[PDB]
Amino acid sequence: GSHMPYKLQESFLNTARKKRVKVSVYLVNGVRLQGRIRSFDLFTILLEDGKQQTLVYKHAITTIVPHERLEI
Amino acid sequence: GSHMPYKLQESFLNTARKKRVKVSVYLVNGVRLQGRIRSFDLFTILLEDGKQQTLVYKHAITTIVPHERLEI
Amino acid sequence: MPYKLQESFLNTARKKRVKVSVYLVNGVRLQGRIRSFDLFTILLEDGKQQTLVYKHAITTIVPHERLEI
Amino acid sequence: HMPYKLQESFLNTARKKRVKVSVYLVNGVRLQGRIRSFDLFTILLEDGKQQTLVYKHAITTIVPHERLEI
Amino acid sequence: MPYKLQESFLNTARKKRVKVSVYLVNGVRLQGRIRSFDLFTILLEDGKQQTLVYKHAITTIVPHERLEI
Amino acid sequence: SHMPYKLQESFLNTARKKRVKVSVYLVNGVRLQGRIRSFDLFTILLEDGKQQTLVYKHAITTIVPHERLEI
Ligand SMILES: [Cl-]
Repeated sequence: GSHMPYKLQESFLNTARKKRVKVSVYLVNGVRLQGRIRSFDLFTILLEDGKQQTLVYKHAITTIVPHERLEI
Repeated sequence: GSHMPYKLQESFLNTARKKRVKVSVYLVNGVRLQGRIRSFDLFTILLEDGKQQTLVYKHAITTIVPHERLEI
Repeated sequence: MPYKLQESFLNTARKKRVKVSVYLVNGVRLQGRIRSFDLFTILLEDGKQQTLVYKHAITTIVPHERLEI
Repeated sequence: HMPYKLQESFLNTARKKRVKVSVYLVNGVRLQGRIRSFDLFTILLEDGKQQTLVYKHAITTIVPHERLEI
Repeated sequence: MPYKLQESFLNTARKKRVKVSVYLVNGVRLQGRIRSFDLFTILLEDGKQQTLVYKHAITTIVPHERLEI
Repeated sequence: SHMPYKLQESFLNTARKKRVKVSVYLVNGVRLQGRIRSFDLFTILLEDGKQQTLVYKHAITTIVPHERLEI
């Protein structure tokens, strides 16, 4: 079909978001963030860990590892 | 459906700007900037801390953490 | 064709279920099989664990078997 | 409609006012000088006699040594 | 002609089968011959081992013989 | 004095035509040295004696000419 350049990334993020799965978000400098994905757009992800919000730039992420299996 | 590619990033930055909330801006090299968001555009953010202005390139940011909760 | 090599490499590793090492800019080495990929990301699987990898963080991908691309 | 409004105003004001700046790089190096020119991807810094072409992709922050009226 | 130099350099090294050193942003040095390339990746071969290299991770490519570009 | 467009192109082309030695500093602290033989949108070809080096611009932090450039 047509070009869908975000099909995997969008499905992964939306599934983690909708299922409220805790994720580890690893950054290029080795820092590991932890929380749930509250929202995301083209270039950013909003992580929530308790009462703390963190806006994460995707360009700084190496990997996202869910703490439960996602049925993507 | 509809997706807006900047809605999260713009709402986060604009709410912190309008509410004058102090933020920590973490950089790829581990440096942590602190201040208030005075302005922003597609690729840069203008931080203010006391009398000092800093132009930050978004490509160097890993995360932004607000010091108060943002109602987004 | 801007993606002819990259797409052929990733798809062959995916279809043949070949283990790969994915080396990152910071020296971390991931290991697993490529389950899926799109323009900017690759889904790795290692046993039960899934990992979404951003291509911008990858330096090299090394297959554990020879790929007939 | 104005994706560069802040970046251009900041760089152009520093350039026109000949304000000394610190340009911090991703690897921690701190350049110093005045902005002589800039384009989409680069900034030309002058520190006395020496010219340096800086790639914006390597910059983390620019800190002016005097307040910029922007 | 945004790729005139890059394409000529990579194609000449590929066609002449010249060994190259590919230096990465983190200081790792890969070695091999360029088997193929596209817009964003290079396929390096060192004997039996294939490595897909993302160009965004490369700092420099140094050929081990002079290329008549 | 201001090239809000074409600064990079003018700088690189002036160093190339004048055969000025440059230091090319990389993101990881490595300093390359040579003359710019050619360049395109994303790469620069450095020459240092008999050795050619293709440099990706995305890895460069700064380029410092060893003589003043009249851009
Ligand atoms: Cl898509």
